Amino acid sequence: DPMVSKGEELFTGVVPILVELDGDVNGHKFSVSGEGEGDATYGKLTLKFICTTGKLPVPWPTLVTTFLMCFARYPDHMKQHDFFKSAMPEGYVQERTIFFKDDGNYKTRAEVKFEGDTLVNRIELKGIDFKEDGNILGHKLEYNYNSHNVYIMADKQKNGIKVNFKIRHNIEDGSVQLADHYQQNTPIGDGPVLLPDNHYLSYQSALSKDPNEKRDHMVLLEFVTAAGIT
Repeated sequence: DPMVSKGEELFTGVVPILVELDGDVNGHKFSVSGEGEGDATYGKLTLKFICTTGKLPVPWPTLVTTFLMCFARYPDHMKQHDFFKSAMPEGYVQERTIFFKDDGNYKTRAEVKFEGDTLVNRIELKGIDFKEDGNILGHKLEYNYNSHNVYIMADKQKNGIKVNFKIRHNIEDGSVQLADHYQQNTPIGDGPVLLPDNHYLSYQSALSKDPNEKRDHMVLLEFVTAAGIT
């Protein structure tokens, strides 16, 4: 299939990644840079993020979903369902609203596209209505991450997809903070894209620290596999 061939051929080996995020949460401004690599053959991403403005004023876990679904491993039987790769190299726009239960929300806009050989994820984030003392601005979330299916459906009238899912972040008191995600992706280019049947991506995420790193940061290891169309 000369289509399955094209965007797909961009992902066959290890692809370097750049992530840039500009954040304003309740007027707490901040900027994050990340670097790493993805290997979609294995559903594999390795990234390290650095707050380049000082202290990150939110918990690192709350940013994980925001900081690359083009690197999902789609099984061979499912390659016709891979919207994300099909949009490349021109890329796609990923928008979210993330509602933190009993606390504020994030609204995000990203552009995910190639810049030469580098896959780049440029992000703007605004958070509003947070409790200065809640789980988020109060830093009460644990530095870990649960696995989670992500459900994708076509959005044919926007020539894109909608994604919907809940993340539960462990709180330090043993309870959970729900973060309910509403997401929309739309290609940047005028060309055809693959519009998928309903399926999901299974995410596993592992958060760690670089022992030699003194800035505020996060090392993120994600494995991501498409399923649900047997």
